[PDB]
Amino acid sequence: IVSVFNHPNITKITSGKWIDASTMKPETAEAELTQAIETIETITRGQHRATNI
Amino acid sequence: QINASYQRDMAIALPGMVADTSKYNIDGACVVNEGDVLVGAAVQVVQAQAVDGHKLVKALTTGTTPYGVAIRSHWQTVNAQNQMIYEDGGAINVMTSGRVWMLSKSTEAPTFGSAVKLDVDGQEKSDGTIETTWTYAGGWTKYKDIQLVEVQLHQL
Amino acid sequence: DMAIALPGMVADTSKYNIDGACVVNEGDVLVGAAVQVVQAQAVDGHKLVKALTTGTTPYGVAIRSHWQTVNAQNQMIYEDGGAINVMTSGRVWMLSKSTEAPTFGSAVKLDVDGQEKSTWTYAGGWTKYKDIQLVEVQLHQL
Amino acid sequence: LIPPSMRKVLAIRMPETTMSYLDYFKSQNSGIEIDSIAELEDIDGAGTKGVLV
Repeated sequence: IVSVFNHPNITKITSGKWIDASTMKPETAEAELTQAIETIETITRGQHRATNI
Repeated sequence: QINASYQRDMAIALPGMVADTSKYNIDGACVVNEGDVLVGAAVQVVQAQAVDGHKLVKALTTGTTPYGVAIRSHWQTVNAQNQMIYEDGGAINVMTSGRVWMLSKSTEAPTFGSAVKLDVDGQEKSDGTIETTWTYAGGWTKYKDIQLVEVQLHQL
Repeated sequence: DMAIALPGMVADTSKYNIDGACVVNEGDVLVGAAVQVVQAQAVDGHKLVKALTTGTTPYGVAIRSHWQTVNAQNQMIYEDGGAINVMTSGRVWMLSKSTEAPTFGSAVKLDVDGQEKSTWTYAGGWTKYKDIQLVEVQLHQL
Repeated sequence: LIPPSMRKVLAIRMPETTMSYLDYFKSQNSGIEIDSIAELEDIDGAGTKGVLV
């Protein structure tokens, strides 16, 4: 039985740590979220739009 | 926010597909013998029955004369190996006159009106050892990692 | 059962062409025999056909018809001075004098009577009916 | 008309303010519409992009 995190045909993005040694980076999170939304919009050619996070 | 619109084009052909509605001829009284036939590849005749009327065909082989090219059909073909094949012991749609899209394994586009050369396995190749009466019709395209060529077949 | 075929009868329903604007110039033509164009009128458009002779190029094969030609014999025949159907492209049964079937795809040769002796090609049909020995021939238009 | 991959450039927030370049451009040019077309992603057939006014 395959979990949602182990599906082999979904988009996966390796991310720089949002919290490294108790230091916060709130701009990296925003950049990555915008990039993920853009990827969802692009690869489906405007057929599906991201709704939940 | 700026609205966006996208665009995408379909492919032109599929292997074994009839090219256009010009004058053609299909020989449906054929039976596959000794093996499987790939759609879009040439076939040979091993025996023509003198009274019954059926013709026995199989895949092309070295030092043999090709007869025609099998075509697509959603009812007479079995889906095996993630594609359409004609299985052994079944009726086959063999075209002997007209324009058809055919499997190829060359690398350069052909010239219009030149003679067609085939490989041992029954696929078009620019330097094949099998001579054919057929000619090139000018179509040359590529499905997903598959090469295709437009060929004009004359009645044997 | 049934008989398999008759002379002069079309074999299949593939691409075929029939010239009905012809007439038998001289003599009689046997159904299922090759014919040649003696004279083609330039303006009138009719072709004068004849039975094949020595050293001539054949044109087509005469076919059967239950209305165009009647005859008191068992076998049909085209009378002199009548309109004739001649098929110039397709598969047709033909009279033959050979006794063994040739190879498929071979180029056939025609006798001096219009028969099949030992360019049109063999199609694969070789049957026997009342000691006639029909042969199936593919005709192209050149 | 602009390529759909250039919408991220015009959404950048201007330095030392809370308004973006697109909003300023629209304020200075009232009555002009901006749309995105995928056909502009490749005009010459070799990857060149283009903008149409």
